Amino acid sequence: DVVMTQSPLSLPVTLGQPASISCRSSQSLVYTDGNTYLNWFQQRPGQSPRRLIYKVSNRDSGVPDRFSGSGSGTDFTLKISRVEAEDVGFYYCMQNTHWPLTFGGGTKVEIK
Amino acid sequence: DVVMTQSPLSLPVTLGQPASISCRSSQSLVYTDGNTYLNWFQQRPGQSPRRLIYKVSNRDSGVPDRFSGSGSGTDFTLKISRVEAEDVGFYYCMQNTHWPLTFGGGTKVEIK
Amino acid sequence: DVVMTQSPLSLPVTLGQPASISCRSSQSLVYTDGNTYLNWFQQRPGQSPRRLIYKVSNRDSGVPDRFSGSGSGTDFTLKISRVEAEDVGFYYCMQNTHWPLTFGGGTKVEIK
Amino acid sequence: QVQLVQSGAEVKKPGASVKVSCKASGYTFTSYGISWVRQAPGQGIEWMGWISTYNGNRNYAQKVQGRVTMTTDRSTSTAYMDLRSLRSDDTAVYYCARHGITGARNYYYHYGMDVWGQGTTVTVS
Amino acid sequence: QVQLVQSGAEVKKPGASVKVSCKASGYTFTSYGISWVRQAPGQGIEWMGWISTYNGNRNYAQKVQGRVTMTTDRSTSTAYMDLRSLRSDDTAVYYCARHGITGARNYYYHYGMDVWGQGTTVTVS
Amino acid sequence: QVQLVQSGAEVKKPGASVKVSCKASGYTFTSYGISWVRQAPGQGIEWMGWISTYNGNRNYAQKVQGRVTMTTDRSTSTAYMDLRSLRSDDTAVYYCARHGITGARNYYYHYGMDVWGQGTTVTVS
Amino acid sequence: MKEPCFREENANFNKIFLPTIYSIIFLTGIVGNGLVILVMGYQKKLRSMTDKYRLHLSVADLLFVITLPFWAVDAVANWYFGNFLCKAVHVIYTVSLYSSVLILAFISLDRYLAIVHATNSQRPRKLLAEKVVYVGVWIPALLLTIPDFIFANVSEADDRYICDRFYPNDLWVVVFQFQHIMVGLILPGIVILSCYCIIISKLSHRKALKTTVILILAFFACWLPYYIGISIDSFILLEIIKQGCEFENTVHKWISITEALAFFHCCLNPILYAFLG
Amino acid sequence: MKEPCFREENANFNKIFLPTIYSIIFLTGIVGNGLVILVMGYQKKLRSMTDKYRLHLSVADLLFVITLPFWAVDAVANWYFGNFLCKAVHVIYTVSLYSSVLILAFISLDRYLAIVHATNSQRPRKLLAEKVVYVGVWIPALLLTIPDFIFANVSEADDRYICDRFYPNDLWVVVFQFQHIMVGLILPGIVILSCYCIIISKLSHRKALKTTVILILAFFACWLPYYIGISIDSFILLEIIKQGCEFENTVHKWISITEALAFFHCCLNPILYAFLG
Amino acid sequence: MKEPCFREENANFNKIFLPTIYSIIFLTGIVGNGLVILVMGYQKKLRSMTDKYRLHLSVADLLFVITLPFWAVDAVANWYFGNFLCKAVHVIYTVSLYSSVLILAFISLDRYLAIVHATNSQRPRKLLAEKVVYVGVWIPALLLTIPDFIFANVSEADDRYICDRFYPNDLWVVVFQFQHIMVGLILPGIVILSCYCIIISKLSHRKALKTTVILILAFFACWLPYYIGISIDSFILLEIIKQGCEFENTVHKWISITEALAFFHCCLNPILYAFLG
Ligand SMILES: CC(C)CCC[C@@H](C)[C@H]1CC[C@H]2[C@@H]3CC=C4C[C@@H](O)CC[C@]4(C)[C@H]3CC[C@]12C
Ligand SMILES: CC(C)CCC[C@@H](C)[C@H]1CC[C@H]2[C@@H]3CC=C4C[C@@H](O)CC[C@]4(C)[C@H]3CC[C@]12C
Ligand SMILES: CC(C)CCC[C@@H](C)[C@H]1CC[C@H]2[C@@H]3CC=C4C[C@@H](O)CC[C@]4(C)[C@H]3CC[C@]12C
Ligand SMILES: CC(C)CCC[C@@H](C)[C@H]1CC[C@H]2[C@@H]3CC=C4C[C@@H](O)CC[C@]4(C)[C@H]3CC[C@]12C
Ligand SMILES: CC(C)CCC[C@@H](C)[C@H]1CC[C@H]2[C@@H]3CC=C4C[C@@H](O)CC[C@]4(C)[C@H]3CC[C@]12C
Ligand SMILES: CC(C)CCC[C@@H](C)[C@H]1CC[C@H]2[C@@H]3CC=C4C[C@@H](O)CC[C@]4(C)[C@H]3CC[C@]12C
Ligand SMILES: CC(C)CCC[C@@H](C)[C@H]1CC[C@H]2[C@@H]3CC=C4C[C@@H](O)CC[C@]4(C)[C@H]3CC[C@]12C
Ligand SMILES: CC(C)CCC[C@@H](C)[C@H]1CC[C@H]2[C@@H]3CC=C4C[C@@H](O)CC[C@]4(C)[C@H]3CC[C@]12C
Ligand SMILES: CC(C)CCC[C@@H](C)[C@H]1CC[C@H]2[C@@H]3CC=C4C[C@@H](O)CC[C@]4(C)[C@H]3CC[C@]12C
Ligand SMILES: CC(C)CCC[C@@H](C)[C@H]1CC[C@H]2[C@@H]3CC=C4C[C@@H](O)CC[C@]4(C)[C@H]3CC[C@]12C
Ligand SMILES: CC(C)CCC[C@@H](C)[C@H]1CC[C@H]2[C@@H]3CC=C4C[C@@H](O)CC[C@]4(C)[C@H]3CC[C@]12C
Ligand SMILES: CC(C)CCC[C@@H](C)[C@H]1CC[C@H]2[C@@H]3CC=C4C[C@@H](O)CC[C@]4(C)[C@H]3CC[C@]12C
Repeated sequence: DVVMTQSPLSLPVTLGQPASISCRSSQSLVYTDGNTYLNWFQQRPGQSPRRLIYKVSNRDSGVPDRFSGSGSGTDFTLKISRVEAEDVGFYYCMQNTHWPLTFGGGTKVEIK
Repeated sequence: DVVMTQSPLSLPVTLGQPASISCRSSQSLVYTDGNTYLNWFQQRPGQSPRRLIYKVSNRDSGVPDRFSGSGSGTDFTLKISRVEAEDVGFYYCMQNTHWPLTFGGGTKVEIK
Repeated sequence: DVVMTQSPLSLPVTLGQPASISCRSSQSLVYTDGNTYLNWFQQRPGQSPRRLIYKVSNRDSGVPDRFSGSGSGTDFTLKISRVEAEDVGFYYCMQNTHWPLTFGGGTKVEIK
Repeated sequence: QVQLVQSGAEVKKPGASVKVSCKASGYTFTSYGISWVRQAPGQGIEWMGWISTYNGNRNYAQKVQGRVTMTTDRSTSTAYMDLRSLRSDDTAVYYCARHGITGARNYYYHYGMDVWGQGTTVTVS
Repeated sequence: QVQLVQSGAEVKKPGASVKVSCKASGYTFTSYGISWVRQAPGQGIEWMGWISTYNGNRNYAQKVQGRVTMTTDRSTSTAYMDLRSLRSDDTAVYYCARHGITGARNYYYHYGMDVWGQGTTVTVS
Repeated sequence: QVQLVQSGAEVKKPGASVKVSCKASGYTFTSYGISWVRQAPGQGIEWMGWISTYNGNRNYAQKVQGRVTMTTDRSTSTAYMDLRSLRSDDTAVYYCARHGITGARNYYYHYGMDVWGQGTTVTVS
Repeated sequence: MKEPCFREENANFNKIFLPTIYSIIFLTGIVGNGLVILVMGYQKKLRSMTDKYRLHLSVADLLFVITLPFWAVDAVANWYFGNFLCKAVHVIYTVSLYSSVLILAFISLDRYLAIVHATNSQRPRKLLAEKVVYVGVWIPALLLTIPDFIFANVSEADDRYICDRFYPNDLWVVVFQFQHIMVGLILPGIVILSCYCIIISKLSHRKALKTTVILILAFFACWLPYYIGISIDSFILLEIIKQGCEFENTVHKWISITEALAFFHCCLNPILYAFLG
Repeated sequence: MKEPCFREENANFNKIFLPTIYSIIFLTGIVGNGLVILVMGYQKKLRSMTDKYRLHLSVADLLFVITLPFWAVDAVANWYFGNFLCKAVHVIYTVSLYSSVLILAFISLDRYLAIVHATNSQRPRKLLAEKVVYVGVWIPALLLTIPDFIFANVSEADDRYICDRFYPNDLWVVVFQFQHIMVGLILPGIVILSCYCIIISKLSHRKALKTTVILILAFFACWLPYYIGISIDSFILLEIIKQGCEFENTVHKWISITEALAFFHCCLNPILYAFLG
Repeated sequence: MKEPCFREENANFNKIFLPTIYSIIFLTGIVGNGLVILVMGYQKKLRSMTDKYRLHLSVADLLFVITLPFWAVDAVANWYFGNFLCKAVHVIYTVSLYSSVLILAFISLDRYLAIVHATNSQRPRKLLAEKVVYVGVWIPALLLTIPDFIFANVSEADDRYICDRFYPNDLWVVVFQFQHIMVGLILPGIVILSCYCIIISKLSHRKALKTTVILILAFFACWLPYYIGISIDSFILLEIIKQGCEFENTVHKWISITEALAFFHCCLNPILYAFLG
């Protein structure tokens, strides 16, 4: 199935500075309908992952405007404008276009 | 042509315990019509192989209910619910969808 | 994307003698419409590259008849009938058929 | 609100069988499939199955196929999953997540992974 | 009942020719093709040929093609196979197995491998 | 005549942002896209972007995507390009070259690369 | 105990062809039904009892035609109108079809009475055409809509709203397709064929007969290719026709295109006045 | 001494298109043939000898139409009915076609006698239309069914039952296709063309002629595209047309679709009464 | 803030099918319009005011038909004629369509006056048909061509010359498509439908009506499939219908083929004289 590599594996970030995580696929994520179904999750330590953005750029209701994503084809990127103290955890990117769905490697965001 | 690998090569089993043999293909066994033509044989030492189950799950008439198979796509499995003393011999899985037909490696069932 | 290798990398030429540079592609440069869009550039030291011939053989207006090109499929060649003292510089071949466009390695013409 | 609640953590000996409940409430249970996702400790998230609560059209992952049977209980709006012949490396955390969309004229699979269960951890000893 | 009976075991010198009969009874012989399968001792079962008894549309495997000619005798409802230029590794057991289905409007090949002959063993010395 | 004029050469520290103007004159600016090409010193020419002045349908190269935003100023018939998070190897020369053709019934991309700007060089220190 | 295969969306040509067919049907039907209804029900009135039946048919066709723009918008873009409008659209769609079919059956029954029992049975014909028709057609058509009234609603899939029928499980759609067939095709067909057989026999041993025969044959010729699509879909659902899944997608596309083409039953009614009348 | 290439099953659109064509043909033909047969053979009766011929044509068409649901079910699902029903279906299918063709030839011969020898030959016409017709049409049609009677049977392939014709070897189907052509197309065509040529010549040196001319041309226009499909298939079989195997599959699909479309000869007969009559 | 996808050129069958359709339309229209115009405007003249309207329609159709060979050559080969001829072709194309539509609207208005106010309003009818028509149709049609007059020109792409409309930015084409729809389809359609409704109502409470009704329905049946293509293209342009890009190419091909087929409005006018007249 489709395999996605996510970089960087470890991303030390300093408070008040933007950061970017990007994951690349092995097959073009374009559906026959005409959309791209790739969404990003954040998993805080000890609780189930939650949804941040669904599709390439649409933002899931209930999260701040700091999180934003972009990309097309086989390259996608998620960026955080400002890093607070509550943005520590794992981040995953997954696709829902080709049966079966495949998750990402995972990126952990520390505090520097 | 299509190549199928069967595992395990040697399967020691204890009387009164279930056992499973699974063989994987290299090309999807789905016909244009919409079925999967993969069937299993058992060859006792010194006599011609006989048919146990034809297609993925249908049971050939004349065999007990202990033998049963399942699977789809490129993965298939045959399982024996109870192993008696007369279930010793070689087991093969073969396909009839793509010209020419290809057999399996073969699995020998001992008594443990 | 399409990758084109250009040979030779260095081409010493003697004044008053013809010379040829040829670049080979990795995918056939034939458009659905029915043409081949491969054009050649020359870059003198210190100024922007200019266009010599557009498409396989058509000559861009404003250049002498010495420059001429040919080829089809995945093999193309540009030849200079007579080498003067003003024909010193880099030469590139690029394609415009498949998004995105890809340039060539580059060939430098000296004086021998 | 829409939510999914699971059972507690379990520990079982190798070769046993484990069934984890997944009770869902807050929406029509018979119009969204359910996908079972397992995350090994210190490893990337993995997928192992999906069942359509509309008519029980189960589907399994290749790596686990043959050892899992997963069914639904439409009367009490719960989804189960049974795993047998547990191995040493099976110690992990299982999440029940809504997936797909099933209807009379629409039976697509690219609308989901929105709400997740609390998750349960199973270990083999 | 439906059954296939073969000839006896044979031993021949290298470079000779061997023909093995395959008499079939219990069903209409002119509505099912016949496939010849050979199993090398201590090796996986292999396929080498197929002939359609309807109109003699023979077909051969790549590894053996050029050394085998196989024909049918519709009058006595028997199927033969001739192998020439035998090599050292040809010592094996040959099975005659019904394959396919031939008819006026249906000439498919994915219905068979049901009944097998007793099998014969040939050796080279 | 048709011509493209760029800005001057620039030097900036790592992590900064650079915008290079590309003023075009001599033809209808709103009927030809513009492609931005960068040539690293002592290296083969490379492509990094393209913007359609008709309706601002930008497109970026994979290697540089995520760090460049490029826009046009139709009122004064100029095209810009912004690059941020500059690295050490970014010291190179940037050329603004006309590309494509945009119209009501014709929006092809294989007609261009004819006229080039004078080019500008940017360095990081 | 079977694997699922997910339905794939219609081709681009279908996405363009459905809206134009819907728009043409709407434009023809609105004008035709408005004109026939206005003339029959407001000034000149109707000379014959059959025209009275046709007025009910025209009203049902108008009620159906009213909802076409929602169908076209849903076919092209996403659903935006809301849950109540989804329910109303489904209810009207279910009402109009059954109303039209039973009005046709009533017309055939009236013909039967007018032909064989002409001398004896004028009072029964008048009573049936004046009072009984409401209970005959409008009551059962309204009654058969309760399943749609409960099981039709809009679902939120990410950012896309879907107006469809969400049944508790699979067998409900099989049962409802079977009642659709049994009430649309079979029973009224049996009544119409039996009635026309008796009239033909009596005649052997009429402009009105020709005009009401063409309407019925043209109605069932439009609806016929849809019902084989439904029958096959139901058999495939009950694991009786396991031909694969490409066959399933093909029959789904066939059902969609065939219902789009069979929506012409609303347009067919006013035309016959222009040609035959 | 040739390699085999196995026939591939029909496309999904064909699997859906054959049942709907069969259902439409059945629905039209059953009603039309029932009505014409009932009126001609039970009450009003027939004024003219040609109507008498048409009654035999109607009976043959009804006999053919009776077996269509089995064809549709076999086309969609597997065979379940049994060996005897397979044989009966094949026998009826073989009988009806030849019966219809020879009835058409008899009609042409009667026209010839009615036109040129009208004064002299009334008694021969009556005798031919009353007594000779049975021996002429029904006896040879029954006689030609012995090959189907022996070589048509159901075979058990795994769990699927197949109702087909299992011939001893290849050349039998070539011979039977050749007799099919020679008895359906060529000889009756020669008789009909010769008869109409003589009538045209006599006329140069009629409502009835027009009505029986349209029936024949419409019959052979429906059957014509099938016989080129058979002719080409036979030539391909005898290693005279070695165009490959994709050509073979294409011509097989052509034969299937063309016979499905040419089954309209049963529906064509009752319609002409409605239009021309 | 979106990615671009470039339009792909039409299929080879389209490249061959457009020229033959254009040639057939040119050959039919030139002869038909020349004949009708010559007879109406040079010798026999016109008995009725409607024939006078039809003469303006014929002149507009002739003006359109004159420019077809350029369309065919551009469809097949490159543009060679020049910038002035490109502008003239676009101007004539824009003029003829609006002229024809407004002449049809005027015919409907004249019918309305002739039917309801026949006794009172002969002088207004004569005045409208003699003087007002020029200001009504020819002035606004000429006025609406200024956007084409400015934004239509030929561009040099390498060695290929392209005659097209080069707008300052994207929204201009959306605005101009909207005015195209609002002035071609909606407003004249509203006027025609309202007028015919009033005539129908008055009649309920005519050879001329039939002849001018068939012309209008046949005109809008040809133009109807084009306007859904435009409407959908405009919605896709404004990011309201984001169905992808294969959908965009499909709808572009649909627009091209549909306008090629809808160019029949020039050929339709003279035929009705041959058939109905
Ligand atoms: C006289 C009337 C009933 C004929 C109606 C014919 C219509 C319904 C037929 C004619 C050609 C057909 C199209 C031919 C090709 C395709 C492409 C395929 O990928 C999807 C279906 C689609 C788009 C078909 C849909 C149905 C269609 C449009
Ligand atoms: C291209 C499309 C939109 C044209 C649609 C035209 C249809 C709707 C028009 C054409 C002829 C019209 C009919 C002409 C005559 C009559 C008789 C009158 O006593 C009732 C209305 C009725 C029955 C009209 C109804 C509407 C009608 C059927
Ligand atoms: C939710 C909707 C679909 C419910 C439908 C109920 C209403 C709209 C229907 C039910 C029965 C219908 C009535 C049935 C019979 C007649 C008599 C006729 O001479 C005029 C129209 C008239 C008066 C109909 C008007 C519409 C009507 C009142
Ligand atoms: C797929 C769908 C749209 C096809 C619809 C076809 C229907 C509407 C067509 C098929 C055959 C047609 C009939 C064929 C013959 C006649 C006889 C003529 O004297 C009156 C019209 C009449 C009665 C036609 C009416 C319309 C009709 C019934
Ligand atoms: C006026 C009458 C005779 C026209 C009859 C046309 C019918 C028989 C033609 C029209 C379009 C044709 C179809 C067009 C495309 C395909 C797809 C192909 O993969 C199998 C054949 C199939 C399914 C064809 C079968 C025959 C078909 C349905
Ligand atoms: C859509 C389909 C099912 C409609 C089928 C209608 C056919 C079967 C109907 C339509 C008109 C009917 C004909 C009308 C008149 C007559 C004259 C009578 O003396 C014998 C029966 C006969 C010849 C009928 C036979 C059946 C017939 C042909
Ligand atoms: C196995 C089947 C197909 C055998 C067919 C034989 C029977 C059904 C056929 C053979 C000859 C036929 C008869 C031929 C002639 C007539 C005269 C006609 O005025 C009424 C029908 C009638 C009486 C036919 C009835 C059906 C019939 C008896
Ligand atoms: C593939 C198959 C189904 C095509 C069948 C076409 C047949 C039924 C068609 C083709 C040409 C048609 C004929 C064309 C012209 C006329 C003249 C007219 O005054 C009476 C009808 C008549 C005689 C038609 C009858 C039906 C007909 C013969
Ligand atoms: C009665 C009239 C309106 C029918 C008009 C039908 C015409 C417009 C239809 C019939 C078949 C169609 C063609 C069928 C197949 C193809 C191949 C595709 O790759 C491009 C479109 C193209 C070339 C279609 C263009 C439109 C077309 C030619
Ligand atoms: C195959 C194609 C080119 C044939 C084109 C024929 C067309 C252009 C011909 C056929 C019949 C002709 C019409 C026949 C009669 C009349 C009446 C006359 O008072 C004015 C001209 C007019 C209205 C003709 C115009 C041209 C016309 C419509
Ligand atoms: C550049 C082009 C398209 C400008 C079009 C303007 C000219 C060609 C048009 C504008 C108005 C038109 C006139 C409008 C009305 C009439 C009256 C009629 O009884 C004869 C033709 C005649 C006299 C037309 C001839 C053509 C005409 C003069
Ligand atoms: C895609 C485009 C070319 C299709 C064009 C179809 C138009 C020209 C066709 C579609 C339906 C046709 C109409 C159908 C019925 C009638 C009734 C008849 O008594 C006169 C002709 C008339 C009024 C036809 C005229 C032509 C017509 C309007």
